[PDB]
Amino acid sequence: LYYNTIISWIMWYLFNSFQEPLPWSDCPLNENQTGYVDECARSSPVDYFWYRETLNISTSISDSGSIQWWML
Amino acid sequence: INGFDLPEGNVTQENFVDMQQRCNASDPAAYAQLVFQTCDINAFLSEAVEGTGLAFIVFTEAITKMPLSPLW
Amino acid sequence: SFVGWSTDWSPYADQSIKVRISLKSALGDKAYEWNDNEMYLFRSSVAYAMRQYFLKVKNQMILFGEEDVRVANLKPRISFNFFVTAPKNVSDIIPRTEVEKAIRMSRSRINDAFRLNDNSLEFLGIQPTLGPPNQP
Ligand SMILES: *[C@@H]1O[C@H](CO)[C@@H](O[C@@H]2O[C@H](CO)[C@@H](O)[C@H](O)[C@H]2NC(C)=O)[C@H](O)[C@H]1NC(C)=O
Ligand SMILES: *[C@@H]1O[C@H](CO)[C@@H](O)[C@H](O)[C@H]1NC(C)=O
Ligand SMILES: *[C@@H]1O[C@H](CO)[C@@H](O)[C@H](O)[C@H]1NC(C)=O
Ligand SMILES: *[C@@H]1O[C@H](CO)[C@@H](O)[C@H](O)[C@H]1NC(C)=O
Ligand SMILES: *[C@@H]1O[C@H](CO)[C@@H](O)[C@H](O)[C@H]1NC(C)=O
Repeated sequence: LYYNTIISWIMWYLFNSFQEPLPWSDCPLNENQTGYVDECARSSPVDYFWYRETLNISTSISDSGSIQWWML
Repeated sequence: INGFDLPEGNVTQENFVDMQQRCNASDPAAYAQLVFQTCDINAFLSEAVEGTGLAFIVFTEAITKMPLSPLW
Repeated sequence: SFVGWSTDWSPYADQSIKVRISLKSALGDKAYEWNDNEMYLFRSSVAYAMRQYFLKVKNQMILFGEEDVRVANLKPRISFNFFVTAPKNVSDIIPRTEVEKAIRMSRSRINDAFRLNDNSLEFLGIQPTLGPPNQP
């Protein structure tokens, strides 16, 4: 059940290739285009592709959001 | 080299511990507000390599530093 | 009152801009050496940038020269302060906010004259801002 969910995360990283500025290589900017996003500046830009742009993870197991259509 | 204005070709990994003692013997007041990071290997070779944190955070960070990085 | 004095205060050192130059980071084993002919080219590039700012923004023509850029505190790391003065009025210092706007207008032109890349030619207090990414 969960072993075929790890393969769906591997397929999401295979679809996100075929581009030379790789999506996990740089931070996005703010609303006001002056600096990077606040949790991409403290952590790594690779952590702001797995936790916020792929998973969109929350702060606990006790609150869950929605179905997150791109991982569906 | 920015707090005491030295040229760049004098301070390197071979004599970093030699010259930081020379800076507190010269200016003991201007050396107090400077910060020095404490880092050494076996602290970077032992980190959070938790589940789903090696193929996505460790490998995808190292691929972006190879040439022809969309191929790898 | 306060009895005694400080040897750090100056009557010009609040309109000065600190410049830091890292030659061996940008080029490395192939970088020129910074003699006083390079300081002459730096003072002419700043005087050129002040001429372009007053012409295109303030609509005035002012003949700034290299003798109107006053350099103090030259170090080996390659760092100094500078401030800009009106062409023959020695008492007229251009404010720091107008020199920052003039350097931002012509920063790409000063970098190309020395082969530096905005991390090897730092104007302390002036930061690069723009550049939104995208294309897909
Ligand atoms: C040189 O610049 C100074 C300002 O730094 C000028 O002094 C001003 O003079 C006018 C009238 O003479 C006064 O109303 C201002 O208050 C003065 N400014 C200051 C800051 O005191 C001076 O006139 C300039 N000299 C020349 C020849 O242009
Ligand atoms: C950033 O820009 C947006 C415009 O989309 C504006 O609503 C917001 O107030 C700005 N934030 C700051 C801190 O100025
Ligand atoms: C997940 O992303 C959506 C938009 O893509 C956003 O509205 C939502 O707040 C995100 N969830 C969390 C927990 O940040
Ligand atoms: C840097 O300068 C110091 C003092 O002049 C000198 O002792 C040292 O050898 C220099 N470092 C070099 C040349 O790598
Ligand atoms: C300078 O700092 C070091 C520790 O970083 C200390 O051992 C040394 O005694 C200090 N020197 C002076 C003159 O305070």
